[PDB]
Amino acid sequence: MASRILLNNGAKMPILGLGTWKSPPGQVTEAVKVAIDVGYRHIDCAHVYQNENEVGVAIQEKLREQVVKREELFIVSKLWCTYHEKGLVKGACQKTLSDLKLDYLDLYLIHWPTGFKPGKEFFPLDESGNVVPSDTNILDTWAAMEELVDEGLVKAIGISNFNHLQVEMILNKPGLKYKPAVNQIECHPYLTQEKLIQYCQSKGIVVTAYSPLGSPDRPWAKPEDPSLLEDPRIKAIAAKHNKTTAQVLIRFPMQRNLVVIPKSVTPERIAENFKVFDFELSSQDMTTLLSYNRNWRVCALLSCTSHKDYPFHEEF
Ligand SMILES: NC(=O)c1ccc[n+]([C@@H]2O[C@H](COP(=O)([O-])OP(=O)(O)OC[C@H]3O[C@@H](n4cnc5c(N)ncnc54)[C@H](OP(=O)(O)O)[C@@H]3O)[C@@H](O)[C@H]2O)c1
Ligand SMILES: O=C(O)Cn1ccc2ccc(F)cc21
Ligand SMILES: O=C(O)Cn1ccc2ccc(F)cc21
Repeated sequence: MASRILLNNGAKMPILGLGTWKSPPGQVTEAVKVAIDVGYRHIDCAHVYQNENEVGVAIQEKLREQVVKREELFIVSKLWCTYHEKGLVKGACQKTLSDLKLDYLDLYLIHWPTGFKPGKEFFPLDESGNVVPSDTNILDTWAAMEELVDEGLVKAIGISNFNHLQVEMILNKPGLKYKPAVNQIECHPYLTQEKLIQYCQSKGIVVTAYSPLGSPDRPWAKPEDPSLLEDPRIKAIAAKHNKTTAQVLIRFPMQRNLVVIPKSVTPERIAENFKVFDFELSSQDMTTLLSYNRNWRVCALLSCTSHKDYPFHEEF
């Protein structure tokens, strides 16, 4: 299978990238260095992950040592919710660029459609446990993102965790200058996203699947939760193909024309997770994996369920 997908900005995006949420700062430099050595060319980052400086050390070492050229890398980051105000967007992007030791990002995403009150706290809460919103309209946040393209700080802009009506709002924005290149959403056999994926793809927006392995290290995991990596039905498909369960879970979105960003800090898993370009799931396998949907989310943003722009009340 081809390694990159063409975006609506004319650039090509590697379909497999390395995730970095929860990657400890003392381990993520090694993780990214190993990833680049074994073929990864796309790293998924975010300011809220609190490890971009350490990701940047790895990228810079591999650039300096001429393991890879900058034009061969595809580095993604995301604007956190407390920086939706138009006057804060550039500085937030520039902090990410400084930390990553880059002079541009390949893709910069609005991390969530929900804006929060600015300040030092990433999740400013009130006494009900609900987030303190900001009044900046997302269309205005989008215009600030467009300015980053025109200033050369980012090659492409996109969105994350936007539902179909929110994607539609941008696509219908008065005076829209750049369409979103990507919508990055949770997607795996327990949250298959047929409706939202079809909508985005029909508009030329590439979808990136996050938490493709079901995020077993998510901080709020409970014992009674389902577990993709331990699902015997998925293990059976993996065994039939002589691959690991994780490799099936990564190949699955690839065959839906999605980008996928599995996270690991374990060198052997980083290498294993990339060995997914040499086998094919059958149509029957694909339909069978789709049949496991249960609309089950790792990332439900539960402190924000009353925010006016909370994305997950709508069907898709
Ligand atoms: N836009 C958003 O709002 C958003 C939200 C969630 C995630 N994301 C992005 O998507 C990335 C991936 O999602 P995620 O981090 O939630 O979870 P994930 O990639 O589904 O799962 C990561 C977990 O799987 C383990 N793992 C990795 N490869 C494995 C293998 N071959 N066999 C067994 N276990 C394996 C990792 O362990 P080790 O690391 O210990 O090896 C870690 O515990 C994130 O890191 C982030 O970059 C974005
Ligand atoms: O936004 C993220 O990429 C990951 N994340 C970090 C904190 C957090 C909280 C809730 C959630 F639903 C996802 C979350
Ligand atoms: O908010 C949530 O979507 C899930 N969650 C549940 C407990 C918890 C704690 C911290 C956090 F950052 C997210 C959390």
